[PDB]
Amino acid sequence: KFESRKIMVPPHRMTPLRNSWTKIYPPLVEHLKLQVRMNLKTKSVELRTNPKFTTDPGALQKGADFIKAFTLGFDLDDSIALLRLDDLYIETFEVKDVKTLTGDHLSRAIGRIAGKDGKTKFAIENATRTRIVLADSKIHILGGFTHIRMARESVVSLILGSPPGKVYGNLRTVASRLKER
Amino acid sequence: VLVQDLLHPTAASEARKHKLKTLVQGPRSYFLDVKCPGCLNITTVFSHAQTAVTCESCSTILCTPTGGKAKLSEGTSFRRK
Amino acid sequence: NSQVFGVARIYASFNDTFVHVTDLSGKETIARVTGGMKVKADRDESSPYAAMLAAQDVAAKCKEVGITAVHVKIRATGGTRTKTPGPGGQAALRALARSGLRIGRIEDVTPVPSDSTRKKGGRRGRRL
Amino acid sequence: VVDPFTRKEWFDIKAPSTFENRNVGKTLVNKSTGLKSASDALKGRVVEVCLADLQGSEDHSFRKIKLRVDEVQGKNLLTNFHGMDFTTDKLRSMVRKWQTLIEANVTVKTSDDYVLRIFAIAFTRKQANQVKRHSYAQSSHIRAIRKVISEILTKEVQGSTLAQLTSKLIPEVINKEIENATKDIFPLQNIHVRKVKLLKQPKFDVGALMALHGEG
RNA sequence: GGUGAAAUUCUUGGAUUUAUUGAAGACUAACUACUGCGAAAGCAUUUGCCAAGGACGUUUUCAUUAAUCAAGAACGAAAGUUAGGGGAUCGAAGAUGAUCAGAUACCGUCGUAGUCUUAACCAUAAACUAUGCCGACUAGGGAUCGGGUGGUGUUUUUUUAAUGACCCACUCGGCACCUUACGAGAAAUCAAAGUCUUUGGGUUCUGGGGGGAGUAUGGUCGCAAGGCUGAAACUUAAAGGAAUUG
Ligand SMILES: [Zn+2]
Repeated sequence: KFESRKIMVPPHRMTPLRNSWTKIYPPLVEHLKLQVRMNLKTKSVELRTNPKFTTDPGALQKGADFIKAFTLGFDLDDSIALLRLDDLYIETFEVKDVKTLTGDHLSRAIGRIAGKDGKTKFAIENATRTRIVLADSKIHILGGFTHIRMARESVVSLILGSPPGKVYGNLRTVASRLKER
Repeated sequence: VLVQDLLHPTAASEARKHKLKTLVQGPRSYFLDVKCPGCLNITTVFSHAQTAVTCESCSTILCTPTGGKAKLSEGTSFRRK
Repeated sequence: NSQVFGVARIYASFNDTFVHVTDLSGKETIARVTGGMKVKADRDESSPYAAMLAAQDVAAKCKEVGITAVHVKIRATGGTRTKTPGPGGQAALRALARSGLRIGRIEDVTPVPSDSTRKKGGRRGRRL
Repeated sequence: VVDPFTRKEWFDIKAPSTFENRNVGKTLVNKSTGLKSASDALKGRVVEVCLADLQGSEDHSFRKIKLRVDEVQGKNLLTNFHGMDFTTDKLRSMVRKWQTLIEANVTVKTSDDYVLRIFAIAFTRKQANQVKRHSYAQSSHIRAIRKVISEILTKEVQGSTLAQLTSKLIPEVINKEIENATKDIFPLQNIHVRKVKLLKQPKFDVGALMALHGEG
């Protein structure tokens, strides 16, 4: 009864993958105890489970979600926090999901989500205990369901054109009403 | 640079420049004396030819037009004169 | 080796999370449960908790009918909409894989258009 | 109040003999009562199964086959070929920035009066010494490659019926033929035929289907 | 279904969902880039037809035929007008709902014209590079697009000649990019916004403190909406821009 998940890796994420390879597979074979292989020819990562291992198909699901979360550009320790705690999820949506911006408007919306030196982005990074990743045009939010909903509302308000002062005030209000419970 | 002789440029730097942008502009083309194997006739063709020129002796082909120099046909003798 | 295979659609919308289990042919369904059937609050229908409860219920039902392994086809609402599965979909998938069913060939079948028709909101986006 | 799953019975669906593993799974249907037989409620179902479960190897993991159910006798329902598609993940992984996508399709007919629409795909590449970062192609190259691919696909389809076309498409010899033909024009990595689908069918002609089946 | 929460709506004639097939109109994702083309507006599926363009190459031909341009003329996004078609999506107007301190969450559903097209109108956009057009000179560097030249350079013919793809060097014409100040500027910044108090290459258009005012009136174009041209009386000591500091 061997069960396998075979998931691909984009090229720009494969060169950090092996660069962090020694930090990825040991817990997966020690704390979580699967078979993990890197088939470079098909550009994929393979996870296999067998009845010799621990009785946990959820461990295989967690490992698949671990690799799939890391391969989107996330950090390694945040992926570990995904691997241990079982409440964090990933949401993903494009800029054109909210409002069909084009040309320089999409670029300026990306710069509005990020902010100078990431500072604005760091704000939504802090007050919501989430993990925000900006791709070329799609954005990913990692965290609990209410937390990713809060981050989604904040970044949707950023896309539509609201200035960073209003989202700063709203973010401190939501953080105050969040940490009090 | 900034201390040199623009009147007598070196031949390598003179041949590296444009045909028009030379100190005295002149052509970079030449005329080829072509001997096709089918006969002994000699034909003076242009290097940058534009028409499929063909000599009157045995009348098959001499060259094919191309956007730069005309690409020659199969192996014929040609002298650069 | 003689394990009967079905296929499970996981529809992850922003208001509900459908879990559907059918046989290999797409007709002749076996068990369909939504997020609203397990939670009576009118606010937790799209929650991961309701998706987990629905996945547990449909796992019990599909174990009862006879099948024991399903290929998972997950999809969002798609089209001109978000076309990417939400956290209810991952919750239903994890709860299905947790309950001992053999899971293979997980594939996303979300409807992606070749630059189709317009979307609601009108030039200022869906104000959210 | 009625428990409808008790009156239903299971039937065993088996693949055509062209593939390696010709037993593909099970399906269930209601009991054949009056004025609604269990036969005619089954004669048109289309299943979709991955090619690996037909062939065993993991080199055919991205493809999948739609098989139409044609006949039924004694719990055994017999299928034929209806279409082939890639999975979405492989299609998304193939598309990469800083290279040129090429798509082509033709509609054609086999030896018998089948009608097929076939979609082939291709991408460009760099030949291991190219410092230039993208390697796009000019439009004349893309048009010539579309013409070559269309002519190869048409020639390789009308030369046989559907059986030898499936037997030629399983080991993907058409891709190597296209790579042989277009390597004098442009590099063209990652050549695949991304989709085939039936359009029109002739009369049923149960003899040909039972000639394709009937072994083992 | 729907929102922060509700309500309208559809449904035990089975809604939402899953599978097969058909019809309709619109649009061409991902490839998509500080890449291409076009006088600009603008232009992305394949194939065919028709004419058109630029750059390159030319020891072709005419020989000043040229640059800018009141008059006059072609085109000109979206919305809008007039008759026919088509009407899938979205949707001004309108219809209805809950309107709960706050909507930070001023929204929901249906839907008219419209969006699409044919035949005529209109001629405006932050129509922006907020930088007229033609010509000359002044600085380094790395990319990239189209053509051309050179390489007993690399690779695929099925035997290694040809062509294609790549690499290196040069050149012409492009879209651009990073640094700098011999210079310029109020400054942000500029290879032009330089070659300007050491002021003159050629030539069109425009402005002269702010309100009143794009207003009144006249003229003219347009079926209309409106467009083009366009004041004064009076009134005021400001108005404005560029950076630093909180
Ligand atoms: Zn000749």
